[PDB]
Amino acid sequence: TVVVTTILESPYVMMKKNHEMLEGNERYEGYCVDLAAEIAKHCGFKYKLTIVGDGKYGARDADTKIWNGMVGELVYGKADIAIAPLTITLVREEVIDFSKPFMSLGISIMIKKGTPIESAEDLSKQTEIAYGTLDSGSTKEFFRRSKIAVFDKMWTYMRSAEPSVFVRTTAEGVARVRKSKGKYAYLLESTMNEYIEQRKPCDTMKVGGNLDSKGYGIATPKGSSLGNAVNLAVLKLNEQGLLDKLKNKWWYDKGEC
Amino acid sequence: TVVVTTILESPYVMMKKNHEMLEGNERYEGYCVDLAAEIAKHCGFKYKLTIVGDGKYGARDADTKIWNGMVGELVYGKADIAIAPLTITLVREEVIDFSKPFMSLGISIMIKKGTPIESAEDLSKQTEIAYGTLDSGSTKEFFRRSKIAVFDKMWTYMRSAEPSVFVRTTAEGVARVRKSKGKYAYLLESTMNEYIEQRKPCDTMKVGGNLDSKGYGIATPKGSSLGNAVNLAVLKLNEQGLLDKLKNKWWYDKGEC
Ligand SMILES: CC(C)(C)c1onc(OCP(=O)(O)O)c1C[C@H](N)C(=O)O
Ligand SMILES: CC(C)(C)c1onc(OCP(=O)(O)O)c1C[C@H](N)C(=O)O
Repeated sequence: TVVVTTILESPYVMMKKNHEMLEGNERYEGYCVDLAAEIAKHCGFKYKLTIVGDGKYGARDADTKIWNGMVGELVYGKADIAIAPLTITLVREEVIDFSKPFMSLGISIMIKKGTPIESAEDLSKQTEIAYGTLDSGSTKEFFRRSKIAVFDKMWTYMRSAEPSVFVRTTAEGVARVRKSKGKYAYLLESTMNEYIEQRKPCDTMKVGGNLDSKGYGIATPKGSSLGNAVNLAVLKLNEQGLLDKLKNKWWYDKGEC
Repeated sequence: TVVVTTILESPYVMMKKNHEMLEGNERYEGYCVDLAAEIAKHCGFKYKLTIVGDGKYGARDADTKIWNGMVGELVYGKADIAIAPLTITLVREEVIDFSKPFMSLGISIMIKKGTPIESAEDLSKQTEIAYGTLDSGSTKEFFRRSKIAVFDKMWTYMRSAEPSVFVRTTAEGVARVRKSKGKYAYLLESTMNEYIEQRKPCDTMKVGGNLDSKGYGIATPKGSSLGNAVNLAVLKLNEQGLLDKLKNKWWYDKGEC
């Protein structure tokens, strides 16, 4: 039985309302739960869904050099495969293997409905509406390094802004938008932006195109015997239209706005 | 010296106007020419850009089961790496290796400006404005195999439409749009649609969102000692913002509309 590590994140993996009366994999529902089933079916293996211990995605401590989250669970041998909204990055690709992207995304802008902002440019040219990002992560690093006037301009602003425009968690950014009465815009991964826009109280919306492009990939350890098959299954699923069908299902068909 | 196989296609690889006075790699310019330079730099190797003999990207003959194009060059050991707008697909991934995608794309709709069509659904509900695709390839196949009502209806229309709505080449499809006075819409890869839209006579435009999602990747023979390194380089370049810089450079900065 293959040990799958994943993370409780909506709408990827969530516990059913009546989960206490259910067993094993049947306790969970979500985009990645359906995806795992598809992958396992096409690859031909039985599996067990396990929630990542520390509830993290995967980063290496610059001091201890220890990997946390799902990535850590793979390199230290606790799980055989990770099926989650795990962004494919250079540092992670150096210690584990990623299938080709099963979902595309990018940095996007979240505003409280009514806010007079339609793009990253609109934000850069004004200050009445504050805007920020997580105090760490690829989004912050993106602006921090962007040599693009519109983005670097936004960076200088964000850094010299008072009070701080940075938040520690995603939930904090989203709440700051909903409670700032239109005076705060939040930069985050488009997938989450699009998802929140379809959830009550339906008071936020995504605007403008994405600022960059990345993808989520299924991960397996170097040399894994699952690596190749998994990659081919992801491609097959996308080509059969299943990936788009699952996106629509969990984001819109189950939407509330 | 690394032997790179590529193909002359705008704005990826093109012979400079004064190419006869230039030599080797210097004869060419474009997105893939710059990308090739960047990859080689980071990976630290010397290379030679060679143009695929048959002018094909990579398809397996159903009868002989022989691969043509750049895929063929890699599969049969004629080239070390392919740097071009080569779509990552299941059938290709089974015979060669692909780096993570360096560019995203999808099937899109090209219309001559003024055409009263905003989406694929719009096209599917009528026949006044004819629409088609290449007489062969993944776009045609996408429609042939789609389970989506709108797309399946579009397929049935295209297959039975007279005169034939299919074209032999990309240039023919675009030309047909431009000379049909808005009575012909062409379905093609978004990247080409967005490029042409920025080119005189500025009489075409992309409408609606893409119908699917895929990407171009750098390819190497299965088990190539270059594969790993090149893949890591692509991720690094995307993280450094170089891939977007190049896209903006060849599509928009050098724009004419
Ligand atoms: C998956 C979800 C949408 C919840 C997510 O939203 N923001 C994230 O990270 C912050 P940043 O994008 O700044 O690194 C992540 C997690 C990210 N995809 C990862 O793989 O670490
Ligand atoms: C890259 C470019 C935009 C020139 C292109 O436009 N149409 C193409 O194929 C036809 P289809 O998409 O029908 O397979 C390709 C080539 C394609 N990316 C491939 O890898 O074969």
